[PDB]
Amino acid sequence: VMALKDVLNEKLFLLACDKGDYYMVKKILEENSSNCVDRNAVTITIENENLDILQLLLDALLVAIDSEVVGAVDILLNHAPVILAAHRNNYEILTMLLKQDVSLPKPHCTLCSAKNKKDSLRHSRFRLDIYRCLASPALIMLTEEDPILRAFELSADLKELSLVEVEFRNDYEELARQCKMFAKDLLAQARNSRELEVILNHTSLSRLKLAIKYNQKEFVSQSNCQQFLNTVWFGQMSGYRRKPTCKKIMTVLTVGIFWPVLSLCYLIAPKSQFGRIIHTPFMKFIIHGASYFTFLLLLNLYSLVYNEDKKNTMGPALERIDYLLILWIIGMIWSDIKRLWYEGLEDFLEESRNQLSFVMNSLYLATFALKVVAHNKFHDFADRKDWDAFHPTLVAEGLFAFANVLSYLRLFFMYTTSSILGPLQISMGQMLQDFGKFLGMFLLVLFSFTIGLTQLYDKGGIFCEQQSNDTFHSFIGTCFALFWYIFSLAHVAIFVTRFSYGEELQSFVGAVIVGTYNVVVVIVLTKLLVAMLHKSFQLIANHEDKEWKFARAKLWLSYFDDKCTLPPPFNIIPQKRDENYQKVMCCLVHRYLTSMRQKMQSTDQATVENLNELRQDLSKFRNEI
Amino acid sequence: LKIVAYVKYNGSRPREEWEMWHPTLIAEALFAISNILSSLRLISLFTANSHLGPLQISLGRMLLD
Amino acid sequence: HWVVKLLTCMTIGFLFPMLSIAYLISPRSNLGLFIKKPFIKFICHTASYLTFLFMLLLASQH
Amino acid sequence: NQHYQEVIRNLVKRYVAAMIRNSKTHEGLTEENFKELKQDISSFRY
Amino acid sequence: FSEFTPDITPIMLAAHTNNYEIIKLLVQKRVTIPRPHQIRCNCVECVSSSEVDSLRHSR
Amino acid sequence: SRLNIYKALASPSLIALSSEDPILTAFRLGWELKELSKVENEFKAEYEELSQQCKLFAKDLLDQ
Ligand SMILES: CCCCCCCC/C=C/CCCCCCCC(=O)OC[C@H](CO)OC(=O)CCCCCCCCCCCCCCC
Ligand SMILES: CC(C)CCC[C@@H](C)[C@H]1CC[C@H]2[C@@H]3CC=C4C[C@@H](OC(=O)CCC(=O)O)CC[C@]4(C)[C@H]3CC[C@]12C
Ligand SMILES: [Zn+2]
Repeated sequence: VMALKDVLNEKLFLLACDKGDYYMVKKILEENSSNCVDRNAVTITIENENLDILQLLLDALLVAIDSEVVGAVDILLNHAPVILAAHRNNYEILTMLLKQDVSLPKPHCTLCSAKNKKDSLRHSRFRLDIYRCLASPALIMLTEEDPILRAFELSADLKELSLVEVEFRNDYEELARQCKMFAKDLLAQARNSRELEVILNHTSLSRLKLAIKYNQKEFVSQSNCQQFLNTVWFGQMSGYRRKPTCKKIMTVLTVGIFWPVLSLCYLIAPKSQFGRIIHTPFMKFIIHGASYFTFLLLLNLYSLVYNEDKKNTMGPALERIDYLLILWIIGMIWSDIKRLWYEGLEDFLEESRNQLSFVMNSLYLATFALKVVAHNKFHDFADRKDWDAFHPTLVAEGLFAFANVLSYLRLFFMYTTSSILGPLQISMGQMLQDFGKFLGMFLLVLFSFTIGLTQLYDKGGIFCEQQSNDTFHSFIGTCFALFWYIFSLAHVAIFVTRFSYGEELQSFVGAVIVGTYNVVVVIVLTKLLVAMLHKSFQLIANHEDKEWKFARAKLWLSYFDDKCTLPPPFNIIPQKRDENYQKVMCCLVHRYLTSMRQKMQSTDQATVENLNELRQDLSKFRNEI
Repeated sequence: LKIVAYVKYNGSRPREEWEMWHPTLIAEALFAISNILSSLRLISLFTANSHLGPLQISLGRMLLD
Repeated sequence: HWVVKLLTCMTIGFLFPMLSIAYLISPRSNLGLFIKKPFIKFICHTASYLTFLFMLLLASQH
Repeated sequence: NQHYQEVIRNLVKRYVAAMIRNSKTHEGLTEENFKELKQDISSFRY
Repeated sequence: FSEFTPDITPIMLAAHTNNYEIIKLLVQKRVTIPRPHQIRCNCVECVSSSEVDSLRHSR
Repeated sequence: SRLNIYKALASPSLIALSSEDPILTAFRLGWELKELSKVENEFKAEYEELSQQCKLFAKDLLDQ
């Protein structure tokens, strides 16, 4: 058994101040005329909103703000605190407290390093306390001139701090999310298109481009922002949306088919009726799309018009079709430097479509550089079967075929425009990150079994009709054989594991090693991969609409600039507004305050409760007098 | 097994004539299996990585079923 | 950036034998104290195991 | 041991304070205490 | 600062609130609600309103 | 009766009030309650809940 153990006027004064006692506290003050802890004997009265009793005692501050009692704070102020007030995120006390001049030190030196040596837990906590005060929606509205821009910059600031402060990761990304949701709610108060155009065109579509740079996905997906995008995207052809589905397709096909004419008309008469057609973004996207579709058609026709007598030619000359492809490739390349030069390396390299253009453009230059050199060096007439394995003509055709795969794979970005295949394509893009983690673990398993298998057989391939044991006689051959076992489609037979001359025991051991590899990879690693794709997809499915809309708006904005207007073959050929912004800002800010109050003040319990409090004050006064 | 095989035999013989339970063959098979097992020990170092380590722990937790 | 971390890790791993002999000869020396850091010690152990595996690769090539 | 006890004395003090306020997400009983104040005023009366 | 959009009428707000008693009170006065055009209407007024101010038209 | 006694012993207030060091007591009590669920098969849920309560109390005490 274990025995549990805990390891007069002041009491009359404390009990009196607890429960609505004013006159006989005045009596206790009279008795004392002739700091107790259960506390200054005043904090209890502060939390009870007994201002009359409080005023009598006055004739703590941080506790009053923690209780959000405006009356107590006002009396205490009449008879850092700002940082704690901003934590509570409310307007009345924040306005009153800031009326007196108040400063707040900015966060990061050599001096700060000295403090971190003495106490690092305290140093980290203070920095997070300041940033939580700065990210208060009430404080930004009352202190900042451009609340929308302030929320954009702070949100990007707080996201970076989460990466460095790994242990404070959760707290910081909660503050960044709060900043993003504030700027989106400010935009939702716009009422007409005049206010919408003022907000989204201000410069410190600069605001619209700034949101894309700062990854404001919630801001972009708002209905006001989406409606504004549609008008600019379609431009003067707003009647396109009124046309039926059968009439829409005939308009797109007609514009695409006559793309060479429209691109030529803008070249000679830019100001004509047909010249200005390209200027609207939607038709520019179609013209650029139809230009690329003809480039892929030329590649398909390259083999069809290939003369059979050139298959045995070692130094074939460039055909007319070859000159056409050279013109397109220079056109595609020329547009690439322009985009990179106007934006920068990091912005340009970030998009996957741009990366696929880098590799395929170098491969197209290599095959044509090799083709010209081969025609000038090796022109002999000999059959194909007698050439060297690494002849320049054979190397040129290997690079050309590889670049054709990357040309057709660039069409993935065109699925983003569609509202049916758009969300699905974005969902598949985000699940590719989970595949990379499985590659690291599987790559070590494949390397482990390759070591043992080549040790057992080399002392004593799969691409022949009769597969033999010779696939295990090299490191490269062993890796290829194990690679084709992953599918479970019986690409490689078991007879391969058997030694050619005998080695009865060593043949059985090699078969057991391969059988263990199959169970580990095909039955264990594959099922584990499916388990996470089931888990990750459910989380992704939640934000499917918000992610797709951000990707579509990013793609549309690239066609708003007039820097690149001509298609690739044709491209190679040679205080007044700040005052208006402030007027809209004050309207949006004041609407937000009014709207937000109804969001949380709906039950009205503190109205009837306040009436009951007045009733109790009157009742206590009655008997007391 | 290598020492036993070295002590027992002094002459040379073609491989195709040896019995299946010759000590040398068992030694080579055990060496190959030991190589395979030794290469797999690197999985225990995945715990130090923020990306690979959670996947390694989750895989270990699901092996009971 | 992670490339600098990778370069530092590879540089420390390549020098593990010298650090081991330095610790063996004189722990009082600064080089001997250098290996006592847990992170450098982990890097040295990983480098030694990787060297063992690489030399296992050589035997398989015969 | 003396230093460990001092830190434990303060950690327990903040813990009992913390979860009471975290339990105030459900504390709307202030009005019922207000009635206790009316009862105390009646007791002072008689 | 006006809390409601200028196109809001008392009957429209009452219908938005879905209060049976207030709607019964107002409808006794014989109020009316403007009728909407077709989803694909292409007339002078619709086009003029959409080009002049599309957000207000949609709202 | 055993279940009632062990629920009484695993209250954070009692440990905070009548233990020399609540952290070590919480550790030992949580481990002991965890071992008990494997013996009392019928009442395993309650014992796991009590052990989780002890662990949460220890973590929350550390959090201050
Ligand atoms: C990254 C790490 C992931 C987890 C790794 C461990 C996973 C758990 C399993 C380990 C695999 C153990 C080895 C199993 C295969 C042995 C080789 C083998 O049989 O080769 C044939 C060899 C050669 O013909 O034959 C034998 O070994 C003779 C005995 C065969 C008896 C039949 C099979 C026994 C049951 C095996 C079940 C495997 C799972 C099937 C699920 C549908
Ligand atoms: C398939 C063939 C090429 C062999 C593959 C070997 C890998 C399975 C092993 C070998 C060395 C290992 C690495 C050795 C040391 C580290 C550093 C370790 O982090 C640290 O200690 C430093 C801090 C950091 O960089 O995060 C994280 C795991 C990692 C990358 C290991 C990850 C798994 C690696 C790459
Ligand atoms: Zn109409």
